[PDB]
Amino acid sequence: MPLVYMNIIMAFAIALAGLLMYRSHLMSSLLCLEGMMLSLFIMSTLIILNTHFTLANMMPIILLVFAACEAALGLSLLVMVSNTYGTDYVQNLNLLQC
Amino acid sequence: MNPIIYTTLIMTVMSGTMLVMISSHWLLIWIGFEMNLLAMIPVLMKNFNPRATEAATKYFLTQATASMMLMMAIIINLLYSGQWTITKMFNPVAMTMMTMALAMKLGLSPFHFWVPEVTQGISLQAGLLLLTWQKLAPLSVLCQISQSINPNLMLTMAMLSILIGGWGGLNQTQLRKIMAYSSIAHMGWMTAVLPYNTTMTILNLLIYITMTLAMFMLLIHSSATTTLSLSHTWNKMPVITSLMMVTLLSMGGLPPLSGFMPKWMIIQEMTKNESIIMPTLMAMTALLNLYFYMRLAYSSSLTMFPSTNNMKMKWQFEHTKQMKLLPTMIVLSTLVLPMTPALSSLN
Amino acid sequence: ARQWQPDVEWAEQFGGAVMYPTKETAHWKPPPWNDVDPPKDTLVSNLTLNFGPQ
Amino acid sequence: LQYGPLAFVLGERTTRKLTETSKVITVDGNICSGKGRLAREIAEKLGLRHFPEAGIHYADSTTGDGKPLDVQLSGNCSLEKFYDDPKSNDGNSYRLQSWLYASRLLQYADALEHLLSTGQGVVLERSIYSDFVFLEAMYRQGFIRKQCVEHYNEVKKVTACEYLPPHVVVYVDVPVPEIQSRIQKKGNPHEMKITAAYLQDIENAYKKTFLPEMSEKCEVLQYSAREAEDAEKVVEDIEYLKCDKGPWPDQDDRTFHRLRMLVQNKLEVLNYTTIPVYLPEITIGAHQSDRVFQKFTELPGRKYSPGYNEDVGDKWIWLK
Amino acid sequence: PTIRLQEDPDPEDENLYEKNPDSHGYDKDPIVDLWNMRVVFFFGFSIVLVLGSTFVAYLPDYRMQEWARREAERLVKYREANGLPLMESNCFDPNKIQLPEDED
Amino acid sequence: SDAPPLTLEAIKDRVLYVLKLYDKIDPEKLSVNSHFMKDLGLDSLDQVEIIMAMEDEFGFEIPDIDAEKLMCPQEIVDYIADKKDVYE
Amino acid sequence: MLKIIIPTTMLLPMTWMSKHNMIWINATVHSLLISLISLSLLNQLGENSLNFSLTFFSDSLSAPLLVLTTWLLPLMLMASQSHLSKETTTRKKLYITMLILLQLFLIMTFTATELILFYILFEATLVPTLIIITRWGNQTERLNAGLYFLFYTLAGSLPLLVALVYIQNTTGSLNFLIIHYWSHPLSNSWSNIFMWLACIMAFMVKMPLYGLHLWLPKAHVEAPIAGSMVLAAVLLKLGGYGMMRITTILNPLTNYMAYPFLMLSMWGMIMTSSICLRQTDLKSLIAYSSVSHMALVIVAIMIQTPWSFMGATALMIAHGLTSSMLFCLANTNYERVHSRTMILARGLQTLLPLMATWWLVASLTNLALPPSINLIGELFIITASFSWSNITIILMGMNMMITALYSLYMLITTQRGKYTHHINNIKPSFTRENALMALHILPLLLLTLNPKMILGPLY
Ligand SMILES: CCCCCCCCCCCCCCCCCC(=O)OC[C@H](COP(=O)([O-])OCC(O)COP(=O)([O-])OC[C@@H](COC(=O)CCCCCCCCCCCCCCCCC)OC(=O)CCCCCCCCCCCCCCCCC)OC(=O)CCCCCCCCCCCCCCCCC
Ligand SMILES: CCCCCCCCCCCCCCCCC[C@@H](O)O[C@H](CO[C@H](O)CCCCCCCCCCCCCCC)COP(=O)(O)OCC[N+](C)(C)C
Ligand SMILES: CCCCCCCCCCCCCCCCC[C@@H](O)O[C@H](CO[C@H](O)CCCCCCCCCCCCCCC)COP(=O)(O)OCC[N+](C)(C)C
Ligand SMILES: CCCCCCCC/C=C\CCCCCCCC(=O)O[C@H](COC(=O)CCCCCCC/C=C/CCCCCCCC)COP(=O)(O)OCCN
Ligand SMILES: CCCCCCCCCCCC(=O)SCCNC(=O)CCNC(=O)[C@H](O)C(C)(C)COP(=O)(O)O
Ligand SMILES: Nc1ncnc2c1ncn2[C@@H]1O[C@H](COP(=O)(O)OP(=O)(O)O)[C@@H](O)[C@H]1O
Repeated sequence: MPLVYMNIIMAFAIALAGLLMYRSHLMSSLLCLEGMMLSLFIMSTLIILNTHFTLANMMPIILLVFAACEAALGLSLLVMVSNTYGTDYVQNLNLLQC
Repeated sequence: MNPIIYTTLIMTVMSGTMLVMISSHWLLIWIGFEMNLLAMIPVLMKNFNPRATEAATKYFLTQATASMMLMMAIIINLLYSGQWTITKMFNPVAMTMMTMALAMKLGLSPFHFWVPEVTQGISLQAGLLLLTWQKLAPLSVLCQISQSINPNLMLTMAMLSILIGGWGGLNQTQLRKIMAYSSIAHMGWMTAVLPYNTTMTILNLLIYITMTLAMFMLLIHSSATTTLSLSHTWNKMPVITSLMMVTLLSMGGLPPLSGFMPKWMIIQEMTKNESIIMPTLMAMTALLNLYFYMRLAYSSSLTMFPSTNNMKMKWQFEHTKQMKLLPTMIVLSTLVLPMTPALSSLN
Repeated sequence: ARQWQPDVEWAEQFGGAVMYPTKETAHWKPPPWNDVDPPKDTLVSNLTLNFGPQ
Repeated sequence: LQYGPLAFVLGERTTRKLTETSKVITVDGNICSGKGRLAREIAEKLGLRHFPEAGIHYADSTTGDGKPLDVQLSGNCSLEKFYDDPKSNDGNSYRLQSWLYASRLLQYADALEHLLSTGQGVVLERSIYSDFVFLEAMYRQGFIRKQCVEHYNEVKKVTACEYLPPHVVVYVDVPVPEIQSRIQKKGNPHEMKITAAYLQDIENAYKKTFLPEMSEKCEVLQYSAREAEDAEKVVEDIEYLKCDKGPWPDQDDRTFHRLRMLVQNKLEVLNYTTIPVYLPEITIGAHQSDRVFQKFTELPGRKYSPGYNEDVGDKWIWLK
Repeated sequence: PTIRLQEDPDPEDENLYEKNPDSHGYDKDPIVDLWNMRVVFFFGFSIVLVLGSTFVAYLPDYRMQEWARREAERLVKYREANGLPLMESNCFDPNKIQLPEDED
Repeated sequence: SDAPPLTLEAIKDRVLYVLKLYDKIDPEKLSVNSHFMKDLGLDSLDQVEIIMAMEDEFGFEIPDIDAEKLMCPQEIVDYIADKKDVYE
Repeated sequence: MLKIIIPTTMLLPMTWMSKHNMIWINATVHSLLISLISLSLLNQLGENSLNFSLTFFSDSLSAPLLVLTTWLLPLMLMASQSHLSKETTTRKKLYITMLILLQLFLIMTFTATELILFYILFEATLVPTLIIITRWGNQTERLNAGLYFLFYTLAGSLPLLVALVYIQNTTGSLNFLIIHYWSHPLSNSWSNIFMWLACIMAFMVKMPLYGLHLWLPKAHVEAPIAGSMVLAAVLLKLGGYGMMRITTILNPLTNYMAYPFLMLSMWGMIMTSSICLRQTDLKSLIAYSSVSHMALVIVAIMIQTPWSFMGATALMIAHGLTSSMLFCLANTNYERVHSRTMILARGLQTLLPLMATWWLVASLTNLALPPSINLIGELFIITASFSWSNITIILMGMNMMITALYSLYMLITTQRGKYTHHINNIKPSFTRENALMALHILPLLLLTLNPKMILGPLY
């Protein structure tokens, strides 16, 4: 493979680890989700352009649309959490246990 | 919520699940999952409270992570083969990502932590939907790619799911958490047989869905979410408690009840493949689920707990809303063992 | 002589937030009867601004 | 077509029936005050439906035949023996208070259902909002325990928050000596034993907690004993009130639909009255509970659903 | 109240002999009691025990013991009438048995 | 779990600690029975500061009417024990 | 075989359609009629079994057990109706329904041709017994007793299910006829050893084997009278019947796989007989005596000789009848004095002479007096053990001595001496109780005249 493929894959891995490891702010994790989506977009676009598969040139656009849907969902949930607690910290979300 | 809006959201959830069901293209399956999650998030929050908000947030985070892993696996599979069809993945790493993603979507161990909390934080109707309808799509995807799964990882996750479901259910007094741990154990049982026979997985899915629907409807009818609240139902609706006790015995897998048939068929199918140790451990561990079912039956129907004075006023009122399918679900959850050979129609 | 039935003390074993109470989970309190927690006094401070003199 | 989501979707709405005369009205006052006559007169003048004060057997009036049932099958409390022995070690006092709160909750649900379904207004004597004055009076007189007050507060917190407060709160003011004098002139031997401290506690609870609390979300009309006989004047005072204070103007079709779904289905209304809090005064053992439940089921029209008891003349059961 | 709960007191068990000096211990209703005793006695002692024992005693010899005795008598008579041994140490004919040809 | 079952000895030790940390008091001439106004020579304003230090130490507010009675460390310890429901 | 099953099912709507005051009469009459009908299965062919159809068959081993179950149901109904007089009509009908379902599962269990159906019914017997014990038990320990009874059984039974499905996969069938005719030896391997254990331990724990018997005292003491009757008389015999059916395919491994079980059974029968000597509860003594008798049955099954199986069958039948009679005798006194302590009520022979006669006869049958069938089975088992090894006679004689000792100890403690002074509520024996004892005891003595009916297929 090209080394750019490894760079994009490691970008995805770093963003996934950033999401999986949580600091105080909820907003930081949403940004990590958006970063994973961006890396997926870049990787899929590179794969589609390299192989000249004409019909999937539209697939990353659909990816972006559902990324926007995910981001809107996350922001709405953050609005409700911050309205409840006055802060978007994840440690406030501990009313429910296992 | 406007009833029209609620109907539209439920139809959107169902249509996303059906899109996952009928698609031949990986992108369309991903789209179905995305639409299902998007329409599912408001349903968890229909009755607004901080607990519902927290449950919805945890659910969204878990499912979004699973969706990201799903898409990454699809992209790897495309990279190593210019294929979009869901037939059999061509890369072991992509397949491992796919398995981890689908297990996180299903709530299999060790990705089980979200299920009890989300189930506890929502209403009983949302819990019913989450524990019945939300399992169809990832299970269908796993059924389509069954020949590609690594048996070691899948069976490890299934055994962990059964063990953790039993142990977690041992410690619960809230009914929703009990049902969530029961769901985790049943998912483990279902995914244990998937690498060998998808028909067994489908049969286990159908029986588990029937029993879970009957149990959740019985819990809605007697509007209780804790053990002590359900302990009062004998003094107002003894028939409901008796049906609950019989359904609980069925869920424990005791013959000649219906819940025994999926475990029996899974064990015999696994023995056909020279797998003896793991089904033995699986049954010996489902003994724990039977134990906490029996504890609930002791507290609910077989003995009579003390009641309160205000129950006399409740004695004078009937149920305004009646559930149409509750009688059928109870009968199918209990008395369908003699109809076992009908499973051939599932393949 | 009559059959024994559970009483208040027996029933109270299942009234806790969790079975098998340990030292750490003893401070866990059962959730409210309805699934509504009481609102927190997290007063959002308004922003104070000096409008003028310059 | 029973009211539900289907009825709300096609056609049926609540706001289209509000006609400026709905005005949930409660006419409160101390013991033996003429609040009942004033409330009935207000209902007759304004054309609203009148609700007599909810007693021990209010639920009996709404189910089956309107006849009351036996005390041990309904209520399991006596107001007379509360006057006789308020400190009895059988828990009669708090049992009576909790049963009366449940009855008032049921009556409030019925009145709200009537107003939301027909648009016609309702008039209530007391309410779940003013029920706590008797609880406070009992607690200050040493009639109930602190735990009983805590259980009452829990039940009220989980129940009364689901409903809209009345538009108009009418308080009939009678000084405690006049209350006592009316008490002796009445003739009931049990009410003769009501001490002045108990009535003073009720009046203090009213004037220090209830009226200031309702004045923030409702408009209050106070009337002395002498000026409470002028029903026309009170009605004229009500007819010239601007209801721009409480949450009622903040109500649209969706909140009305939720409230109408809640006011019917009385089991959902009463759900949180029987919460598993084991107070000795209200906890009933398994044997007594079983015996009383069987005896209730042996009542002539209570074994089956309303239209399915053939011994009270129901017909075509095999085709229902 | 110093009490924990509202409970009915444990009642005293009532003697069936008190209202019915000859009460058979089957039921509170004397007529139902008498008929319960009668049906129990008739369908247990009269129908099952005696008639069933007679039926079992006169069960036909399906076990083939008299037949076995007669067959044994015939075989013994035939065998010692000719000087043949009464029984062979071999149950099956050695001529229809094909042992492995070599033992070493 | 939460904090251990606080006892009288720990309360008394903490009270003497916060009093010895107060600069207008002799570290060695201070006793559990010393009187602030007479034994230590402290002014009323000084006493108010001490009560405020106690409120900081034990994490709960003290009204003025209760504070005016508190004229020695033993009274402070007894008041804290009564408010926190500590018998030993 | 349908001529037995269908009336048993018809017992359910018949008792659900009866009047509130006729349920006991109707159920008893039709249960007795069903027992009379089932009595016709004792006609056995000798050479082979009676194969009614593909699903059911009757053997010389199954027929006495079926007759015992059908005969036990009316006795259970007669014993139950006294302590259930205050119950509502619906709950009494539910109790009778539990009894009828238990009878149906038992009669289907003993006649199944195929081992998976046998397993399904043999597990299905659990639910009615559990419901009876945990709902109509008297004390607060019934919940713990039910949990013990359920989980001890299931922990042994699940490996049996795994072994059965594996065996059907490897052989191609589990039908008992095909299993017997196509039997092949089990080699000496770890896989075969664990297959043997999985095929044996469920029936071991149902007997129960000593060391796995802790559930039995709890369940038998804490259950109502009918529950104890069915637990001791019939449900203990499921393990023995299963062993006799399953050891056909276990040879030649049983030759040495039975050593720990034989050792446990002999020493534990000694231990339980000794335990019976120091017991303060009257029902626990009967339970432990049952454990000792079933240990002797386990030895008989393990040694694999025709005389051993004949003695085991006779001992199973005799023990069932005797244990049911003893439990009913204890229940009468418990109903009198509302306590299970043996020394609370003494000298009952002075107050109840006929019940004392019933006590004496039950104690004599418990110690296996000749020529009762109890001693027939015990003597056959002892002779088979002596053939197995001459040193077994020491343990057999010790067990006989201790059995006589605690049997007569119970009789003397309960019936002899002087009456307790303060106890003054001991009424004369009812006709129902005397009839129940007579209906227990008379078949026992009548079976002596025709011992071959209960000796089994090896006869
Ligand atoms: C009671 C209430 C309290 C509680 C009760 C508790 C009990 C509950 C019981 C529950 C129900 C149980 C049901 C069991 C059913 C059993 C049926 C059965 O299997 O029958 C078999 C069997 C019938 O045999 P079979 O297979 O029909 O035989 C057919 C033959 O091929 C051909 O035979 P054959 O041609 O020789 O015919 C003979 C024929 C005719 O034989 C004769 O007439 C000739 C006799 C000789 C007469 C010679 C003198 C008279 C003539 C000359 C004098 C007048 C003229 C000369 C005048 C001269 C003047 C100077 O009469 C007979 O067949 C014999 C009588 C049969 C009676 C069977 C009765 C069974 C009843 C079953 C139900 C019982 C329920 C209880 C109530 C029973 C009723 C009270 O009956 C007997 O076994 C009878 C036993 C006889 C024993 C003989 C003595 C043996 C002594 C050995 C022991 C020595 C030591 C001391 C031991 C003492 C032990 C007592
Ligand atoms: C209380 C007062 C007591 C004093 C009064 C006592 C009166 C006298 C008592 C003594 C009587 C002694 C009787 C001796 C036996 C005589 C009859 C005997 O010979 O018949 C036997 C018959 O016995 C029966 O066959 C066996 C009894 C069957 C028992 C079935 C009971 C019914 C079922 C009840 C439920 C059972 C549940 C448990 C079952 C497993 C043996 O038959 P057999 O010698 O061969 O027959 C030869 C001729 N045949 C073959 C043509 C008939
Ligand atoms: C309280 C009551 C509970 C129920 C009791 C159940 C009893 C179960 C016991 C099973 C009986 C014996 C099992 C197997 C038979 C022999 C076992 C072994 O010790 O024998 C030797 C086996 O050699 C070694 O000992 C291997 C076994 C050593 C490991 C086993 C651990 C035993 C420790 C005891 C643990 C307790 C077990 C029960 C837990 C409750 C024989 O030597 P060898 O001829 O070469 O091997 C024969 C097998 N081949 C043919 C396949 C080769
Ligand atoms: C309530 C108390 C009762 C307890 C009873 C529990 C004992 C049950 C007996 C053992 C259970 C497992 C048996 C497995 C089913 C047998 C099927 C079989 O024979 O398959 C074996 C498989 O054998 C095994 O895998 C057995 C391994 C053991 C797994 C679980 C071990 C748990 C503990 C075992 C010892 C305890 C059992 C006796 C204890 C009794 C109670 C104390 C061979 O198959 P193949 O792989 O094809 O080999 C031939 C081709 N190469
Ligand atoms: C960060 C920099 C801050 C600097 C700015 C600070 C400015 C704040 C100034 C505010 C001044 C006031 O409030 S003025 C306070 C009001 N009045 C008085 O102080 C005089 C009357 N009081 C008495 O005479 C008492 O007896 C007494 C002598 C106290 C004895 O007390 P004890 O014997 O009971 O201890
Ligand atoms: N919540 C309550 N607690 C205790 N007693 C009550 C309560 N509500 C009503 N009562 C009783 O109702 C009795 C008379 O009712 P009231 O309205 O004061 O007089 P009137 O019949 O003239 O309207 C009084 O004795 C009073 O104690």
